[PDB]
Amino acid sequence: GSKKPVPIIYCNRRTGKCQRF
Amino acid sequence: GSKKPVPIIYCNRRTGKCQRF
Repeated sequence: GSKKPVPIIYCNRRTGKCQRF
Repeated sequence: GSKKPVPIIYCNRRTGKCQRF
C-alpha cells in the first residue's frame, strides 16, 4: 500500500451493496 | 425519536464518532 486517503470503511447489509468513507 | 427512516446503522471506528443510514 502506498496511497490510502480513506480513513475507515463500512459495508451495507443489503443487496450486495457497500460504501466508502 | 418517533420515526426510523433508517434501515441499517454503521459506527465509525475513530474518535467516538458514528453515522446514521
